[PDB]
Amino acid sequence: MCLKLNLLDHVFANPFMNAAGVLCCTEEDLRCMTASSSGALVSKSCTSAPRDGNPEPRYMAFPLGSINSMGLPNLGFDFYLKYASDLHDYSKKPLFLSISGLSVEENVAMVRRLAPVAQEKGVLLELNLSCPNVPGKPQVAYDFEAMRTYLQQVSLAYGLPFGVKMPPYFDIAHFDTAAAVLNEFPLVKFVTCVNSVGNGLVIDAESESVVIKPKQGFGGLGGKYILPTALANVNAFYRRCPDKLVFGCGGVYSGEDAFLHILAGASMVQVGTALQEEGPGIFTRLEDELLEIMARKGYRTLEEFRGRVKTIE
Amino acid sequence: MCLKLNLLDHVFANPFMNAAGVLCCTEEDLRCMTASSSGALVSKSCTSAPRDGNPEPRYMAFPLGSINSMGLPNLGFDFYLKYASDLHDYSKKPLFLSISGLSVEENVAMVRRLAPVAQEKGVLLELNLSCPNVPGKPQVAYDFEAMRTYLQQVSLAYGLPFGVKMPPYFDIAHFDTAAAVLNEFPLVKFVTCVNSVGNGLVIDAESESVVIKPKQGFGGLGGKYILPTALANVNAFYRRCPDKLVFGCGGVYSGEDAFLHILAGASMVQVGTALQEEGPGIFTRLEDELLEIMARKGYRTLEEFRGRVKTIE
Ligand SMILES: Cc1cc2nc3c(=O)[nH]c(=O)nc-3n(C[C@H](O)[C@H](O)[C@H](O)COP(=O)(O)O)c2cc1C
Ligand SMILES: Cc1cc2nc3c(=O)[nH]c(=O)nc-3n(C[C@H](O)[C@H](O)[C@H](O)COP(=O)(O)O)c2cc1C
Repeated sequence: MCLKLNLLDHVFANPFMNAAGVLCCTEEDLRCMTASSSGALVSKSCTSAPRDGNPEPRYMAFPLGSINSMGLPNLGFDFYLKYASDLHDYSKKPLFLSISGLSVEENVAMVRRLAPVAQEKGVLLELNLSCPNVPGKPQVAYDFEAMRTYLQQVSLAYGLPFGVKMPPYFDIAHFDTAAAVLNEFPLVKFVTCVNSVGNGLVIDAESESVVIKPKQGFGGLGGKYILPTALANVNAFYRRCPDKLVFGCGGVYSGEDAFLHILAGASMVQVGTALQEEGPGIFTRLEDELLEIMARKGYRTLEEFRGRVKTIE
Repeated sequence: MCLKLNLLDHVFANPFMNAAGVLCCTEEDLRCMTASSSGALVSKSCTSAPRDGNPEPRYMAFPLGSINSMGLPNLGFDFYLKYASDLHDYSKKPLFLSISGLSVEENVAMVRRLAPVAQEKGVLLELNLSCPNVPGKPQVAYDFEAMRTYLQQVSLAYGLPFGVKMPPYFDIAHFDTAAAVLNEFPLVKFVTCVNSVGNGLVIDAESESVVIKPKQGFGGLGGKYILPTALANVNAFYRRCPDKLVFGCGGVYSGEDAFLHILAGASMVQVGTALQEEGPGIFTRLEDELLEIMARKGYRTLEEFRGRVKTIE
């Protein structure tokens, strides 16, 4: 029995990694994720220039999950490119690099510089089309024409395999249209479902006030709140994109939650809110818990149950 | 201190009612809701002809809430019209009648016949533009041109005040567009936020199966999962429709949860999943709990805190 897997021409000790934005902004953060038991890591979504992000308080956690409006705080593309080119030890585990430009032009500028480093070192691109927290900037992938434009321009300028981070959808027609767009692009090798559930609102009953400062209290939701939403999106894209991989993200706290994502179709499994709250020790616990479920059910490898969720009748 | 209030030229003993679809399908259900301590009731969303609905199992409850794909099972418009015209005791509490046609023509047919009974009896229309469960029929109010057409045709055919049941949105640009559409129609006097969070997926770890039969297990979410999403939508429409009323629906289990909805802008407060699980006894508990919170805080009336949620400077 083992958790080993091979995909995208890389070898992984296990399917677990951080979700983009959690424990991955500074060199210190990245070294910490590398020293953990995780199978891989991804860097903070970056822009051409460094950003301070939105005013504090901008993150708050609760029993059922988290709300945030960070505002894309990051050290700038030059820093994350240098980490991938000169600093990361690829003998420990694979590295993904996330980008989130504020226009199609900004993304194209970054991928032109990323390409030679990807060719030499094997760093893997995750393109973020789902940030719900920059004021005046609605989620790119909720506009299918803008989506098609970003993907055409990036494919042409990069010319190498990449993946896409998607927002959650709630409508069968939207699942149908979005997956069809993705299937037009052979360079898109993986689809990560999902980013935060956008523009929720948490209110404190005692103080009668919202709990985060930006955007009048409105922010993206993660954790226990979003698990059935995340599983729905993972399965919807697994069914509709049979020639691509799907990565699961949303509501993972336990080996059982990871088992459900994998049954739905997930290859890698990403951990956000639960990692932010518990710290990187979570990865040894998730491995132990998934192996014990597999033992009890008589499963020896991940391929024996990936995508095998059963429907009724 | 009492919770009585006046809205839409009617008097209500308190702000509580059932959510459409819960405890309101049969004559028995409607009599039971009328005998409860609720301030009002709403009937099951209806169609021109009787419907059996989707195959069973089609509803399942869990610690954090519920999933359903009912498929609009109902006794037919003729039955609910007769209940409103001949059977309901208007001396006990006001009645709302919900309609959910599968086309614009079907809704228009129903409202032409509802109009004389609304004139004579004072029954109030709730028009459902957000059912997420009928195969091949996407949520009407996620298509803004369809939404506008429904409201134009219904306004002309009915000619009397009414309200609209809305789906949840997750995008600031969508809040902006949807509220602008609503503000084109003076006859729309109330907006109910929200219907279920559409097309989630619950999976049982032991059996490795989805838990409902229709639509390969995909169904609408209610309960603890959806409270921050519901509060966001109530506040967004309260801010953008200052000349209309907003009714809150989603994630209400306690007087505290009702207090948060009212602070966000709610006039009436609807109860779905919690009512389905606990039964009509819930209404005496919600009233007692809300009055206690008001006394502790020194609030004599609902008007003193409605819409008064504080933001961070
Ligand atoms: C503090 C915070 C920062 C985040 N930053 C990013 C980001 O930089 N890029 C991105 O694609 N997602 C970002 N996310 C979204 C997460 O990657 C993830 O999609 C989401 O939190 C849902 O997973 P969860 O339920 O495990 O939290 C962030 C989330 C939080 C909590
Ligand atoms: C059993 C079931 C049936 C429902 N039927 C309807 C319906 O006929 N019309 C409608 O507008 N909403 C219907 N709903 C949605 C609810 O009115 C409500 O919007 C949703 O359940 C969220 O509120 P909650 O968190 O209190 O459950 C139904 C929900 C459930 C649980």
